[PDB]
Amino acid sequence: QSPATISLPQGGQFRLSISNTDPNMIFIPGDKVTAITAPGGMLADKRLTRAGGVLFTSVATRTFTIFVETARGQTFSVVATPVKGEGRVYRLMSAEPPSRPETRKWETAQAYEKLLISLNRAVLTGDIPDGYGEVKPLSDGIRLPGGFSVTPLKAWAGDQLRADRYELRNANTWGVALREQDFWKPGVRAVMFDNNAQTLMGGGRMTVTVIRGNGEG
Amino acid sequence: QSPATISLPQGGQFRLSISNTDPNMIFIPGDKVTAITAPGGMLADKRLTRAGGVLFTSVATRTFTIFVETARGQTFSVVATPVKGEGRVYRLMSAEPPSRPETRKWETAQAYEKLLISLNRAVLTGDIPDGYGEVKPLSDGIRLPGGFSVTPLKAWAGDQLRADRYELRNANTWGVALREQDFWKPGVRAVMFDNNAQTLMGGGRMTVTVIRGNGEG
Amino acid sequence: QSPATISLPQGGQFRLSISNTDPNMIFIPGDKVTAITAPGGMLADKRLTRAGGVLFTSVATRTFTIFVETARGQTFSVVATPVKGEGRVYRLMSAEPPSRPETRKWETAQAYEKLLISLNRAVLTGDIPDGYGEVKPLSDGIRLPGGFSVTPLKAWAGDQLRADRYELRNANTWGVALREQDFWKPGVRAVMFDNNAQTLMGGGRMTVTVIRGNGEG
Amino acid sequence: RPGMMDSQEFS
Amino acid sequence: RPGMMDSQEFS
Amino acid sequence: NPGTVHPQRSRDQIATVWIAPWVDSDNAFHQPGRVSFVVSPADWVLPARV
Amino acid sequence: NPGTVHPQRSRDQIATVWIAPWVDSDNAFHQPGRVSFVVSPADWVLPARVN
Amino acid sequence: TVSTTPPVSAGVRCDNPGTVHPQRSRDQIATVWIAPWVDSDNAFHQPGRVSFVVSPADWVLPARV
Repeated sequence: QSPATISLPQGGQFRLSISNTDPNMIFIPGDKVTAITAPGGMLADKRLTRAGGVLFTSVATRTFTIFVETARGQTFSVVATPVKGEGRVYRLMSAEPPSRPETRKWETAQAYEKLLISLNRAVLTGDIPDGYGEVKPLSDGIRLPGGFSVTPLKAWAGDQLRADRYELRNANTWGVALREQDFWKPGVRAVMFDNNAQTLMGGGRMTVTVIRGNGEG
Repeated sequence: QSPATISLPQGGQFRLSISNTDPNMIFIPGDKVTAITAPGGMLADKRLTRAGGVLFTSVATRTFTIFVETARGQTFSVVATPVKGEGRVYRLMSAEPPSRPETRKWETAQAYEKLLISLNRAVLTGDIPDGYGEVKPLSDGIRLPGGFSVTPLKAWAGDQLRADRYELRNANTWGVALREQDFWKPGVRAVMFDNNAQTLMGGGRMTVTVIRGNGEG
Repeated sequence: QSPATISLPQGGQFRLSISNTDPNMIFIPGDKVTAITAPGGMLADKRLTRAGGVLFTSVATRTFTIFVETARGQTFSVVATPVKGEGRVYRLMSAEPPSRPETRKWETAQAYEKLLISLNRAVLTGDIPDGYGEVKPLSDGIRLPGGFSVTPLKAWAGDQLRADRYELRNANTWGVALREQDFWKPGVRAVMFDNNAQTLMGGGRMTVTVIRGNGEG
Repeated sequence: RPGMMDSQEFS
Repeated sequence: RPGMMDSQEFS
Repeated sequence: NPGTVHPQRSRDQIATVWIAPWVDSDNAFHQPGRVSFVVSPADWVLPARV
Repeated sequence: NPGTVHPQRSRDQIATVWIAPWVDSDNAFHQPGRVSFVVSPADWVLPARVN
Repeated sequence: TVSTTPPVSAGVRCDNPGTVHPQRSRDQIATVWIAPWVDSDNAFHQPGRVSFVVSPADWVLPARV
């Protein structure tokens, strides 16, 4: 089994299922939960982990609303239905990137093309910068030209820059030569191909790292 | 599922349902609520939240008016009718934005790129920077495509870069198209067409500035 | 007989049997478990073990969910169904590895071997190390197989080693095969064919660097 | 405890 | 103590 | 009156420089393209009157 | 004879990013261009056979 | 000053010596054979051939047809 990811905005409210006898956990991929509030006499016990998540146990039977609050400045409400069963794990993905003034200092301290290079090498290798945090990928973030389809995989955001990885599939039988520029949409800032490819044969499986301005447009 | 964004004017009244059994939340993007006022004995508990947020729980069964005052002298009114059900989140927004922040370009360019740019600009202006002093123009500094004739005009040199200006002369009497890449000679750093004209005709006499490397290695 | 290796994702749930009469052990290779949480009054005793290990004994007779948190911010869930029998060991493993450590070559080579290598490299580059200075090439420094003609080119010498480069010339007009061992003369330390070519044909003019011993004894 | 909610602020 | 939990924090 | 005519502002001058491909300390190869900069700021102008 | 082998020395891997138009701090437009970097460096490949 | 590695390649649809997908060049490998020798602990060493890289690689813009 894998944790369930729901991706609510800062205004999001999600009807999930909570357990009764055994404890449950909700954690933020990129933020540390600091407070959690529920109707009085509903949450039996709560504990904060070192990683930054929250372990809570609900002994009540009525459906209730819980608010979770993080350190970077974030608040997500979830509606829990108490059912008898095993504990459940939820991955509360952000969906609207958080504000991180400490990250902006590192982002702006250095040059620009260098910063683009760095953020891209990292996406390629997997060594994500310390300030960057996992955010919901943009469903439609790049121009799709003439027969490609896209699906989203991962996304990392700081303050002024984003980063997305998009799996491209070529529906067209004929192989299509692709140039980075085709993909430009207003608000993107670099398009790089992992496997440097002059052309993509049909049935292609090529991922492309595109970065955008955070909140721009 | 998503916060109910409500842009009401200052002193505005918005009638909205609230839940009498579960906590409700009101937040203003970019503002921190300072105080909340309601008829005495209507809202039992009120709590500040990360950033600007008010989590209130009301056991009342009658419609009542509640005033919220933020940290930038904004006051909004809300008419709340309690109803059995889920807690409701409301994103309070200003009507007409009071001010427009002009965001400065955060982007900074590479040092070498700036050095080339400044010199080219200075030569064009005619002001010659302190380090630079006048010397002899190089006899052949550029590639001459299509019968062009180059006459040395002016030059200045300095510790790490040197500049030469040559006047192009066209003897072709044909419509030519300029591409700065044609004028490349092993050892050139940049080429500037003073008049930004794409095509030169017969007697097209554009003057081009080329910065090479003094102390070339 | 062998630990049950189980690679579940972060926040993963794995249902596994545990013994209600004997202690059970969970360990993560390369990680040290920091904390273990279970429904209150299910796991009677929990003990840290050398490295990262948790020995737990549960008298319960009902299935329950147990959370384990390691020292690198990893949290895994396990659904345990107690059963009469032997204690069970479980090797918890991460799903997709977060980082790749590039192990440096620990191997170090002999000092004399390095000394020969550095000099050969320097001569090839043409940079001559500080100690070394130019002198006369030795008249006959190598064995000449199959009609080869050697012309002294260059040499440099230093306190403990000396170097000579000779140009080979082939007068055979036959296809010859080079083996550096042929060019051995009583007193040679190393022979390098600058062009790494196995066979020289007629007029095969490879240049070979030989380091002998200055101050030979 | 009427209308009282459980608000635990973690350090 | 129902709904309660039990957590050891190994050093 | 040469004076008292609605004044307009003039046009800025834009100049393009092409940077030769180069490499940097972290061994990245840079192909910038053309950079456009404004040599002169704008100035006021009273239109000619017919 | 000891078992002779030929050095391999696999090449590098290059990834190129395309930079979309941007205006800098000092107000100079930068038209589209590109920067290239070496993802994984080169290295000697251990032999599979020694015959 | 920064290095300038590529001389302009041999001289939709723009013929630019620049803006061509760059490749990296090949490292140069040189082999040295060590003469059999002995050491202080009286061990006799027969190393074989040692291969080293004299020059690191450099960038190159392919020639365009």
